[PDB]
Amino acid sequence: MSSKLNETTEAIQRELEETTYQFKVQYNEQPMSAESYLAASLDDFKHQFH
Amino acid sequence: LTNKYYCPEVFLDAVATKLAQTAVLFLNVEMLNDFYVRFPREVEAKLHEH
Amino acid sequence: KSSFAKHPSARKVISDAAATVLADRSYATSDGIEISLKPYKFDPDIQPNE
Amino acid sequence: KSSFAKHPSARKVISDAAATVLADRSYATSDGIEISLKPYKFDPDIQPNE
Repeated sequence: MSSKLNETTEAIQRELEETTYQFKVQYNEQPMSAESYLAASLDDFKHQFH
Repeated sequence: LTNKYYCPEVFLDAVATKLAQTAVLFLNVEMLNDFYVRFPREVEAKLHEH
Repeated sequence: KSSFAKHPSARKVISDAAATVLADRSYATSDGIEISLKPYKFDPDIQPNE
Repeated sequence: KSSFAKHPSARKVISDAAATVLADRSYATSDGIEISLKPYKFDPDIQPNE
């Protein structure tokens, strides 16, 4: 395990790189939470109701 | 336009208009749209906390 | 013009919220604009119509 | 077509030099291109001439 630890660590850093890349190209790095989604959709509905 | 060094005014204004327009595109997407999305959430959170 | 004409404290909370969002996006907007301008920094070639 | 048709080692050195330069610059070009395209990902508004 200790031997494989270094190579695994470097590979994990890389896939952290690629996950970050997909986060950049497809969602433009927009942070998201459930509460933000709910609040935004509620305001959309309130504008429609207005 | 070939005597650009004889007419600095018009040359500098052409550069200014071009830079202004493409900067305007990137600005409108990034800053303006992020403001339209993040502003209400920040209002709600900060008002509630106050 | 809004309903928050009175209540200067809450009004300042709103204004400061807008200010903090704009401040958060300011740098990313600026740097992105510089990157988009990188080709016109090298050769801002001017067309006769421009 | 060059004089390095023979000497495949020297030829490989030249080829690898080109490859390592392009590889060094590749990331900055890609990321810069995605950032510059960020406004057209959102609204690739099509003009009648386009």
